[PDB]
Amino acid sequence: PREIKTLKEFLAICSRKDARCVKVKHNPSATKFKVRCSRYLYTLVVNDKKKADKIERSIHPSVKKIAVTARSH
Amino acid sequence: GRFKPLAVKKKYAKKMNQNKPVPYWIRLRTGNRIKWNEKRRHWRRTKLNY
Amino acid sequence: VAVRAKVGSRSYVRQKQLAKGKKVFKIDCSIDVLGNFEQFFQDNTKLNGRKGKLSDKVRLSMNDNVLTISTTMAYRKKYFKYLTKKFLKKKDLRDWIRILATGKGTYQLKYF
Amino acid sequence: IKKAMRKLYQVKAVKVNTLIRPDGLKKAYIRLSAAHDALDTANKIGL
Amino acid sequence: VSLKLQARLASSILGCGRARVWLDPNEAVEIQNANSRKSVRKLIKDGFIIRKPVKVHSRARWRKMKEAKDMGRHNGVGRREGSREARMPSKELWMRRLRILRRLLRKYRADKKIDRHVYRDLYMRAKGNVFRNKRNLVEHIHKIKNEKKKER
Amino acid sequence: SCPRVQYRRRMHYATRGNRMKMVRTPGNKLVMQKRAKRSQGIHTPWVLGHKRLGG
RNA sequence: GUGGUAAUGCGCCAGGUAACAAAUCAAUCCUCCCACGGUGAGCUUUCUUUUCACCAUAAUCCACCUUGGGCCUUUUUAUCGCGUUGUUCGGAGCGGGGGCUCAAGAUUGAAAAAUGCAGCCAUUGUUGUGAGUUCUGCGCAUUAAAGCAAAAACCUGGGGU
RNA sequence: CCAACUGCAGACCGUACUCAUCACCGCAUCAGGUCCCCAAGCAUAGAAUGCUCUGGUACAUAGAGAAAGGUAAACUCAGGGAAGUCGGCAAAAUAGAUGCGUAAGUUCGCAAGAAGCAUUGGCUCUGAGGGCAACACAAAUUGCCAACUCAGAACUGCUUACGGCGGGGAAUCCAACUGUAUAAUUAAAACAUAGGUUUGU
RNA sequence: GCAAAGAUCUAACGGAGAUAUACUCAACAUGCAACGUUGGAUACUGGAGCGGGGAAGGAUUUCGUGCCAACGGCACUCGUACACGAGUUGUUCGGAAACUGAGCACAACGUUAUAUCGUUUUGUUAGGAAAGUGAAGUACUGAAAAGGGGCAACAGAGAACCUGGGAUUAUAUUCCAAAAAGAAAUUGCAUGUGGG
RNA sequence: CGGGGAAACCCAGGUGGAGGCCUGUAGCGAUGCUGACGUGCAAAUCGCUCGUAUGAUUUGGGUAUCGGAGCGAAAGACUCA
Ligand SMILES: [K+]
Ligand SMILES: [Mg+2]
Ligand SMILES: [Mg+2]
Ligand SMILES: [Mg+2]
Ligand SMILES: [Mg+2]
Ligand SMILES: [Mg+2]
Ligand SMILES: [Mg+2]
Ligand SMILES: [Mg+2]
Ligand SMILES: [Mg+2]
Ligand SMILES: [Mg+2]
Ligand SMILES: [Mg+2]
Ligand SMILES: [Mg+2]
Ligand SMILES: [Mg+2]
Ligand SMILES: [Mg+2]
Ligand SMILES: [Mg+2]
Ligand SMILES: [Mg+2]
Ligand SMILES: [Mg+2]
Ligand SMILES: [Mg+2]
Ligand SMILES: [Mg+2]
Ligand SMILES: [Mg+2]
Ligand SMILES: [Mg+2]
Ligand SMILES: [Mg+2]
Ligand SMILES: [Mg+2]
Ligand SMILES: [Mg+2]
Ligand SMILES: [Mg+2]
Ligand SMILES: [Mg+2]
Ligand SMILES: [Mg+2]
Ligand SMILES: [Mg+2]
Ligand SMILES: [Mg+2]
Ligand SMILES: [Mg+2]
Ligand SMILES: [Mg+2]
Ligand SMILES: [Mg+2]
Ligand SMILES: [Mg+2]
Ligand SMILES: [Mg+2]
Ligand code: NA
Ligand code: NA
Ligand code: NA
Repeated sequence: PREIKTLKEFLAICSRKDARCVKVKHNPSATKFKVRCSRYLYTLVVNDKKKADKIERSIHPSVKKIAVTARSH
Repeated sequence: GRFKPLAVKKKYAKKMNQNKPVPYWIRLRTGNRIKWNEKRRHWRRTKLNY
Repeated sequence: VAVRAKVGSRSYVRQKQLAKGKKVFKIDCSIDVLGNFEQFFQDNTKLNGRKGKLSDKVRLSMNDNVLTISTTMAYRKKYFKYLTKKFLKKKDLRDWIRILATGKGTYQLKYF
Repeated sequence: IKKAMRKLYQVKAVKVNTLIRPDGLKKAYIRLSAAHDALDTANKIGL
Repeated sequence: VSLKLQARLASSILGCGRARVWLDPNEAVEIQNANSRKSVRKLIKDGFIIRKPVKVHSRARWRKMKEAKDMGRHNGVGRREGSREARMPSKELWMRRLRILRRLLRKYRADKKIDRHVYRDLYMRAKGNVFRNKRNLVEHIHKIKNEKKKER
Repeated sequence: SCPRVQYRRRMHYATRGNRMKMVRTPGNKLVMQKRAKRSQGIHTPWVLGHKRLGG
């Protein structure tokens, strides 16, 4: 697992040919974008919802977006 | 325990396959003398020692 | 530990108090016997190691089948569940009624 | 075993696990690549 | 009928000993019908099988005795079985005392109450067992300082 | 009462190459995990003193 | 290939790791006890702000405070100073001021709540102190007419290519 | 040519169960034998010994039940106290901790726990033993807090009352000492030993 | 004779294993004794354990459904017994591939009427010519490097993986499927991106 | 480290933790009851009592030496009842 510090780097990673999916995780005070990629899972943390909305909207349509939930037990 | 060579394992497997009773229709054959197996082996009576 | 204790000092045990605060607990008895309950607490809620004689430190009120305790001393929330079970033990209701925590500072009565 | 699966039935195996039984025979658990249905392959085989 | 299989599976599922698994003696017909871990899990959910709590082992008597002992009871001549060194090792006592004295001397030298010569004089005496405790050493230091003041 | 553990890697002897540590997992279980051996590190020649090298 | 007065930092031949003992004192993980708090259950004729259970965090990565060793540079020490529980160290460089490194911890994050546990589509969710534990560190002084295996595999340098 | 990223691939054998008062050896599901790891609470010096939560068990043919005589990892016994017997065999007996005190002999290390005398419960108190936080010399003081041991006093009680735990003294013979040793009748004064001497080279 | 390892009691359910009768007779004096499961009670093991995992040895004794002739020195509705049907999943765990030790003894040479004998690690076989290669220049071809080939450790050396699971009747650091519940590490060979 | 001494050295208080040292578990053995049993639980076992318990110590696996031969802290002990 690796951290991404910048939106530019997160976009560059999300646009790689091996980014299988991005899981979006909502936390009480932060949002986490996790990109599956090939060897590593990359995480970008945002502490602002106003920015999180724009990030969730700026997605390419080649990669799939998944809302992380507690699945059926 | 866990360890044994494959050849030893195969010998034990053959003995396991042999340890069986006579099928019933064999006793109905013309001129038959077999009644019981007479070579049955029980693990707690006679040892193979492979 | 720093000071050796004395047997004679067991006649006065004093609770800690809230520095700049006031805690509130509530029991929801919404589900005839609304009396014998507030006064039960009044004369059986121990304070400073002495039953009854509730001064200004602890206060009670029974509103709309809900009983509230407001204090400025340190009490465990378990203490009032312990008193509730002591109460329900006398009237012989323990086989039907039970008490469960429903939120921070809040107990509630329920059926088995 | 993977190559034989491809030859005998038009299926692709992603995983083969094997064991040798206490009676001496070898048994294989074969997982298909989820683009094929093991139930439909079983129906075609006849089991 | 026998419910051995259900009891074994319930032990495995609930993660306890058999003595803590409770099978309802009025639902034997229902419990007879469960043959898999899934069915036994359904029985547990419905409440025909429950887990009992462990038995009580209370520490209350020990806590009360500990309060009395901290106050100073039950440790007289008639209650001692081990030797004095086995109850309180003299090497541990010496190590504690010497560490205390050395730490005190370091503090005084750093704070500049004493100089290097007085520090070096007292360090070897502390190693030499001249001072029996911290108050003893402090009083010796005060005597040194008073005499020095008078002469100087 | 207390938990007790078992060996998990098919060697049940306590030699210098089979040291274990006890760890509690997120599932609230106590298990054994193998401790790796350590090297003494890079040294000057034995005949010259055999001291550990800076850097 | 390239920085810093320096300790040292960054992109065929010769050494090293593998590789080895005791005691003492500290010991981490983990276990046990206690204090405070939250949740469930037990006892209640009486007494008991009570008794019992539970309160979890795997490998692998990022960034970068404490303890213990080795060393550099500046001020140059002496009968004298520095230090251990302990049998000792110093013009072949003590102490102080600033640094460089290694070992072991810590603290940030990522993983990771999306998991686990317990009451019942919702609640809970823990932080401190003692004691015991051989990892580890105290670097390689246990008796000794006793002095404590080897090699593969790997690492760095000197040379020339 | 050098990382790193990415794509594809990652062969063979072992894997159930047991490890023992029923799974192995002893003719048997035999009170014998058989290597390693994890190891809780209280008493206490404690891996001694007694009792207990977790996990485990109620399986070893039973029932009724005052003979004599037995076996026991079972007890007592007035008065005397080895008179018993080849022989104090067996049993009794001593007993923890702390203070005081301790002979001949001696290779100076010991002998020595020599011998012997005294105290010990419960309750309520008192003192001692620490940590870190705030050229000028009583910060020689203010606050907060832990963990247990030792010593002294008053009052009060005994039916001497769990377990566990040396009997002692004066002499003779032999062997210096620790050790080894007739598996299944001999553990010794026998063998070994350090030390001494001789022989061959 | 079946006496060491302290010990069982009670109700309900199950079962052919009962509450089983000729006159007469309400019931006792005419069907006894003994068993499996669940609940409750009472005790024991007492962490150097009638706890939980392994090596040697054993080899299906493991799991489920039946059955009760023989066997489990008493008994059985029960069984490690008997019958039928099932169960052991690995790039990373142990071994091997691939180390060396106390040692062994193929080749070579010697000996013996006779090899079925001896030597073979004190750096090392044998009167002894035991090397078959890279590189340069498409396999080919031919310079250097004394001391032949191999075995012997499942506790020494070596060794890239961790937790969660509602995932079994029985296996699991081995099984789980694209949200792979998932997160990694590592070897070989090829792409391309940057740098030589 | 204190005291004494002209000197040589002497007296005393601590620290430290040596030993084929002592008491005592596990382990390794086997003194006495001439106890139990003696068609046994057993072709050598059981109970209590007892020796040793940091060493010339105990123990797993591997390896090496045998039949007029081997091995022996030596009993003609032991070499699969
Ligand atoms: K008889
Ligand atoms: Mg001492
Ligand atoms: Mg050590
Ligand atoms: Mg298994
Ligand atoms: Mg075992
Ligand atoms: Mg037996
Ligand atoms: Mg047998
Ligand atoms: Mg014991
Ligand atoms: Mg007399
Ligand atoms: Mg006489
Ligand atoms: Mg006479
Ligand atoms: Mg006697
Ligand atoms: Mg005495
Ligand atoms: Mg002798
Ligand atoms: Mg002797
Ligand atoms: Mg004999
Ligand atoms: Mg004898
Ligand atoms: Mg002699
Ligand atoms: Mg009998
Ligand atoms: Mg009996
Ligand atoms: Mg008991
Ligand atoms: Mg075998
Ligand atoms: Mg019978
Ligand atoms: Mg069979
Ligand atoms: Mg396999
Ligand atoms: Mg060799
Ligand atoms: Mg050779
Ligand atoms: Mg080999
Ligand atoms: Mg190994
Ligand atoms: Mg492996
Ligand atoms: Mg199993
Ligand atoms: Mg000794
Ligand atoms: Mg002893
Ligand atoms: Mg003779
Ligand atoms: Na004990
Ligand atoms: Na008498
Ligand atoms: Na006898």
